[PDB]
Amino acid sequence: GAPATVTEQGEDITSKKDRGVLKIVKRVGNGEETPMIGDKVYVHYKGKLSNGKKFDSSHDRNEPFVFSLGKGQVIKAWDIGVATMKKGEIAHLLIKPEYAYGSAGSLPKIPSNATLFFEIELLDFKGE
Ligand SMILES: COc1cc2cc(OC)c1OCCCCCCOC(=O)[C@@H]1CCCCN1C(=O)[C@H]2C1CCCCC1
Repeated sequence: GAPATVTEQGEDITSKKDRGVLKIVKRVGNGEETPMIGDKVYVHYKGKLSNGKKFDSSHDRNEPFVFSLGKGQVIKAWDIGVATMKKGEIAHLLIKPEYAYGSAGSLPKIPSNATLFFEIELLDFKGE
């Protein structure tokens, strides 16, 4: 599956280099500029738990997911991950619990010490 491929070939984009966030670019973006902290960011995504028991896509809500990058409004893996993306890029991220919902989880939606997988498309990003 795609998460296997990420565990196998994916780049470790953490600072501590602890493999808590692994990344593959699946479709290359355009431009050279990757969003700065504070930028308003527009994405589509598809997410799932490694346990295979919960899925979630922005498309289900029928609109872009929108957030301010680096302002803690998403899990840390997204702040780190999306900051590496270009306009038009699609990436896969595999995420250990320390960069997602930790040992507490977010019950019952995200269980304790869960690993997450996302496919993310970066649509646009604007200066605040
Ligand atoms: C759309 O609903 C949710 C989707 C996720 C997590 C949630 O809260 C814990 C959700 O509930 C309320 C929305 C909160 C959005 C902020 C918290 O979620 C997040 O930071 C990450 C990254 C942005 C997309 C949503 N997200 C999620 O973790 C989803 C998960 C949904 C359950 C499967 C794994 C993904």
